[PDB]
Amino acid sequence: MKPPQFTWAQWFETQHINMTSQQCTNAMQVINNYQRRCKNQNTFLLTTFANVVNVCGNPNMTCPSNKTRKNCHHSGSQVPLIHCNLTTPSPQNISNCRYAQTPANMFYIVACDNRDQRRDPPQYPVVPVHLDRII
Repeated sequence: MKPPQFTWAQWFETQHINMTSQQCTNAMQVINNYQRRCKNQNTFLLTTFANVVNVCGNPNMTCPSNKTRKNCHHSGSQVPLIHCNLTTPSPQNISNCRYAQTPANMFYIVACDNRDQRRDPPQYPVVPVHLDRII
């Protein structure tokens, strides 16, 4: 579900950090134009990539979405976030998909992995790769 020019960390940043508009309909155009389908729902955390990287330094826990993975990490604090929900599909014309937006303040659990050796910047050896749950 990730376009080939992205590492997992870059796709995480594109889907969950870089909300290019405060309006979900506009912000989701980026994700949808890249992945070639209107995503039914998506969460943008109102935080920085660096903050999430530091959450990767919190204790490892089981990933709620996968009882077999132990590469997840719970945020220390709640953050503001915007959850986008598709209201008007448009599979033949992705730019016309419309979304609702729901603001919330919640903790987050992210899966983190070692960076992509060839393509992720050496600045961050450990990077977030999935938004597993918001709580």
